[PDB]
Amino acid sequence: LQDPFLNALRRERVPVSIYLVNGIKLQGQIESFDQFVILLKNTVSQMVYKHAISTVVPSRPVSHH
Amino acid sequence: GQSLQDPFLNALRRERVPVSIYLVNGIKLQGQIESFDQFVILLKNTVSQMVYKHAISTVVPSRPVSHH
Amino acid sequence: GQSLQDPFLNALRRERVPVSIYLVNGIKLQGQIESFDQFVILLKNTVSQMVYKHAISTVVPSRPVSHH
Amino acid sequence: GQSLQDPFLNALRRERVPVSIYLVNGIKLQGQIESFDQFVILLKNTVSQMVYKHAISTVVPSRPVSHH
Amino acid sequence: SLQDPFLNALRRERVPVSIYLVNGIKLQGQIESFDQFVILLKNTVSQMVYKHAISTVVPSRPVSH
Amino acid sequence: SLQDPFLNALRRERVPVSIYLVNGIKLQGQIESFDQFVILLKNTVSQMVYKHAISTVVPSRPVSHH
Repeated sequence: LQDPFLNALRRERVPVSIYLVNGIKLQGQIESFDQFVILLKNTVSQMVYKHAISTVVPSRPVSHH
Repeated sequence: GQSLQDPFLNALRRERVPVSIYLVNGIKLQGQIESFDQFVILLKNTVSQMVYKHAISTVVPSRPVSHH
Repeated sequence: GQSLQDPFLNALRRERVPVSIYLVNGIKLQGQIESFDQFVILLKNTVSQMVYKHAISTVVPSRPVSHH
Repeated sequence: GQSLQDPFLNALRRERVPVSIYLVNGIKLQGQIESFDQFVILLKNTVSQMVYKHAISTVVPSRPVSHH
Repeated sequence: SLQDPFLNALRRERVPVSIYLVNGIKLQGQIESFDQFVILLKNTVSQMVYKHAISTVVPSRPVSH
Repeated sequence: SLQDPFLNALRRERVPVSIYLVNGIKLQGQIESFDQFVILLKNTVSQMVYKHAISTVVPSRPVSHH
């Protein structure tokens, strides 16, 4: 599920909120990802460890089918 | 079976039972379990949000649901 | 057994002992251990809730129970 | 032994030294180490409680104890 | 696959970074080296940061990865 | 590995360190020994610190890990 969901967000350039386990809310677009990290683009590309993410919330409905 | 987690989540998914998902930082999410895999649960309410299982403390059904 | 964890939880399950499960954020869950697998514990109170072991700090029986 | 844990915790167990186990949320537990396995430590006071190692930050003996 | 090129770009360009930990605390410095498990972050001393404790690595200015 | 040379230099040079835990708590002492799972940190007693609970190990003064 992870891969089609993140790929849809990536492909469609959908703004997302990535909530971290620490409660911090990151915002941007998903640039790329692998099994361990997501690169989130805003003013810079930042590397987010999946182990530190609680939830990825699209700003609008997007199909992952 | 070897897994209890899988029949539990599947029953909640199949019966479209509203759940509360409490995260390790105490935040509460709500919705219906749309799908899940080894690492994540897709929780539906206004959008589908992808919740990492490693960030979940407990999944609490809003009403009794059989997982047998 | 091969572990302490399995006979400890099974003794609590079999004897239907009320327990407290303390989560890593500090919150206290209470109920009886219905079942468990490698990753979760099902805790019964008004509903069965699924508790991820990764989110648990301790399991405390409400009264001494032998795990031997 | 397959980690420094093993002799350190076994010394504390065999000598029945009171310990503090500090958890990842800052909580301090106290008791004696009854036993441990790959994933948990059983900590004895009035009851045996099961403490998941993943939730522990430190184990601190109340007085010096050789682990050699 | 993505961590190596991302961290190597920051290392070779000596770009100041912010490393936010799983508790939300921000460390700052330059990436000196890294392996599968840790990042060595230099400021006044070299400190060793466990990747398991990192949420996000944020360059202070855009850097191509 | 970078961990092993870094921690071994601190151990051998008996450099006081600060170990910051994942909850932000600061421990101080000297590194007595370590393996893949724990660091034994000495002050008045030897305490066993799980590496899974550590965020950072910070030497109190510069030490070469080369």
